[PDB]
Amino acid sequence: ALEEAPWPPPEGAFVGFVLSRKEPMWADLLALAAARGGRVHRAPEPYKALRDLKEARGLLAKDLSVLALREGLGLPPGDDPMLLAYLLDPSNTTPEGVARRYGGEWTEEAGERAALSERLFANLWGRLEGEERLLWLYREVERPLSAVLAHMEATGVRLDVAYLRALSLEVAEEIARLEAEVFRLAGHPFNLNSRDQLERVLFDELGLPAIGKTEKTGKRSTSAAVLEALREAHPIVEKILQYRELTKLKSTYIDPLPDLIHPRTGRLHTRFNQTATATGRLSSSDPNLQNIPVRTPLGQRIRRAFIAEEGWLLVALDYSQIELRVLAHLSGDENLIRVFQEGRDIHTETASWMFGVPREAVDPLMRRAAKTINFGVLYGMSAHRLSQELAIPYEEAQAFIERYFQSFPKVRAWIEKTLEEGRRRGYVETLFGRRRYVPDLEARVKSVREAAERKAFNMPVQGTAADLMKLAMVKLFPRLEEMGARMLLQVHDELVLEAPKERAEAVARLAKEVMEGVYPLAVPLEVEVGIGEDWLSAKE
DNA sequence: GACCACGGCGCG
DNA sequence: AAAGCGCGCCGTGGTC
Ligand SMILES: Nc1ccn([C@H]2C[C@H](O)[C@@H](COP(=O)(O)OP(=O)(O)OP(=O)(O)O)O2)c(=O)n1
Ligand SMILES: [Mg+2]
Ligand SMILES: [Mg+2]
Ligand SMILES: [Mg+2]
Repeated sequence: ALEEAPWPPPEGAFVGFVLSRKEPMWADLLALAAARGGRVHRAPEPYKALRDLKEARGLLAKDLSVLALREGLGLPPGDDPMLLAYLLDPSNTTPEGVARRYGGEWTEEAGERAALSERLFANLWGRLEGEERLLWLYREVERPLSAVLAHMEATGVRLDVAYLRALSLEVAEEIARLEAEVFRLAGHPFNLNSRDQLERVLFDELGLPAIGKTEKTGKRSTSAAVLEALREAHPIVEKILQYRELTKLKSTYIDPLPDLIHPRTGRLHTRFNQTATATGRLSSSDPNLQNIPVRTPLGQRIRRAFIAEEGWLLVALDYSQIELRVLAHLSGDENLIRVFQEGRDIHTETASWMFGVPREAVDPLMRRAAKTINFGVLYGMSAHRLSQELAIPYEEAQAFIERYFQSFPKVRAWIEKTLEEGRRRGYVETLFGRRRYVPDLEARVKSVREAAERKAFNMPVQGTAADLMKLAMVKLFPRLEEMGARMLLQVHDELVLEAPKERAEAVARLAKEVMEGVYPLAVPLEVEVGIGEDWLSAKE
């Protein structure tokens, strides 16, 4: 019911837009509208009308900004009601839900989206009047970060497509050998990808023991953890786990990624979703480039396909022991602080215990394993689970958990203060005041309450680490531009950059310093930096 | 074609 | 699977 006005809109109007599909790098811009001052302006031809905007201001601003960047236009994102709602409550993840919560409807019409953006901005900006810590997060982190993310998304990353095509052919041959061996040991063929058929074979036909059951339907589970258990109670299991590895990698990375190269960039473009997680982390999708393989030799082969443009180098920067350092700061544990002031490495230390070798003997595959144990235990893994992953007696696992925490005695104190203030206020918060609402801290079913507790005390540590990385991205991005380097990926506590070969060294030193200095804590932040033609060689 | 739930699993 | 947390994507199996 807004007065139809002629295009263009006045400066500072709210934009609405419709995409043929959710990925801005692939979408056709179907319709473009703007709203301000009781007027809605609808664009005659959406692509041309992009040239008239000075900024993208409205719901999903970053997506329109990426599509503008793809078309050679600098149209930075500004205000986005989604960002306001997400700071108020990170359960606010989609326009559909935000619109109904704060007074409107997310439709499929640009003009209605424009009007909705204007109202939703007014209401939410008012709900934020007075929330000085959240306002600071919005102005100094989330709103400027969206500009960085738009540039990352539009830049993309070079992928060695030919290499991966070749790899698909080798991997397929190994899958068919493993499959043939599985069928032989079972005495007939069947779909190894059907967990239902595999369950029957393993537990009915071959009589193997069934260790555990699935959550929703109570089937006998065929998970890696259950199969690792009985990995000698039959050799078929050995093969199935290998088949699972290869097919996971082929179907998720090797085959799909080469078909996602963009015609106009020649590169691979992810999306960095800014209002997607309960803790303040980013997520990555279409495709997810935050879960590229790294653990196994085949995974590393896949990771080697992510390469630098000709004449450039990749620079990979990864915070050291990051959530332990954050925990040191948040809890104030004297022993934990000392650890890092002394340059100790808890992942290496735990790996030493796990595999029984001196710390100078811990290799990379060993240290990485220690990480799940270290964060497993910190965030509340059960002795039974630990016992089974480490392959030690139950009593040895309880003992490790007890020693872990008694090493750093103020941590349990910090957990209980976090939970207690979380029961009273209904949310928990990061160092910078980012909040997560956690009801159920007072639930009357113990299992439900204890799950809420593990959610609640993880969020301040994981979310503070997320705040620190976002703030560093915001500080680092202008310096990279001035140096002619590019930011490509964020993987929670890691940045991957692309830099001209002749500046790569200065870029690495500079990026390390900004990341280490982003916000001084009671413990040094240390960053490991590597340079290489490919993502794997850049982390060594 | 489009959904979706589930078990499962890659990374942080 | 189990008292780690946070994600997104796969294939299967099922429905419309
Ligand atoms: N299994 C894991 C792995 C990671 N993380 C969290 C805590 C880590 O600190 C953070 C970053 O992951 P990294 O793999 O980079 O681990 P670290 O930063 O702690 O160790 P490293 O010194 O190897 O970088 O993500 C987690 O909760 N559980
Ligand atoms: Mg790290
Ligand atoms: Mg990392
Ligand atoms: Mg699921």
